[PDB]
Amino acid sequence: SRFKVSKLMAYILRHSPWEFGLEPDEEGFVSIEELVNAVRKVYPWVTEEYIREIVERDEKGRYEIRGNKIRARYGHSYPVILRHEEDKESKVLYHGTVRRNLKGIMREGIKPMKRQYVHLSINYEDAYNTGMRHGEDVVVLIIDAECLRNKGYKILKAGKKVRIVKHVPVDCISGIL
Ligand SMILES: Nc1ncnc2c1ncn2[C@@H]1O[C@H](COP(=O)(O)O[C@H]2[C@@H](OP(=O)(O)O)[C@H](n3cnc4c(N)ncnc43)O[C@@H]2COP(=O)(O)O[C@H]2[C@@H](O)[C@H](n3cnc4c(N)ncnc43)O[C@@H]2CO)[C@@H](O)[C@H]1O
Ligand SMILES: [Cl-]
Ligand SMILES: [Cl-]
Ligand SMILES: [Cl-]
Ligand SMILES: [K+]
Ligand SMILES: [K+]
Repeated sequence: SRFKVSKLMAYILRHSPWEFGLEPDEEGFVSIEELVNAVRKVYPWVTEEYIREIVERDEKGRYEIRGNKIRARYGHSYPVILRHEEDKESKVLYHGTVRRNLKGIMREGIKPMKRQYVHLSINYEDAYNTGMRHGEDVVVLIIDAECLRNKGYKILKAGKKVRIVKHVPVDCISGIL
């Protein structure tokens, strides 16, 4: 299924490419031809044409292809430089988290966990679903993205829904849902 193969693509591209003999460049890209060979170790019926269709059809825009190179657009657990197109349009974004985090966030703003980027969403629904990852008592923070930009921070379009930024200062949080 596309779900099973996409789930494995995400794992390879975000988390364990070396396990499959792949060497991502500094931007997270691997050869799509070698990715087929890697995926075929689990699902031998996969074709390059199939992986390309998965990228084209993916609901979240999880993947990016340029020529012979493919990457996950977000979510990597190893260091990547992601020079995505800037979101200069969004006025308000959302960040899902757990209530226990409010104290630190109110003191220090939203910081990225493993350096790199803080994840934001354009939808309140996606942000809540995201916060459920870290526990039951989820709150969604409203982010004034205009304020963020004016403080000098670039918000980048990492997927159809996901937005990434280096840090969110406390002053840029306009509400809690
Ligand atoms: N044993 C493993 N444990 C943990 N991680 C593993 C494992 N093995 C490989 N990994 C990779 O290690 C990364 C983890 O961390 P993470 O990078 O943050 O990725 C998240 C998501 O990434 P994303 O959607 O935000 O882009 C990513 N993910 C989700 N959907 C994806 C897609 N279509 N294509 C590519 N990736 C997708 O799976 C991750 C979980 O997310 P979660 O939504 O809680 O679980 C989904 C579903 O699995 C789950 N569910 C249960 N049953 C069914 C069912 N019958 N049908 C459909 N869903 C079902 O019910 C939740 C609702 O969707 C990921 O790469 C993993 O593949
Ligand atoms: Cl393996
Ligand atoms: Cl990321
Ligand atoms: Cl909590
Ligand atoms: K990647
Ligand atoms: K921006």
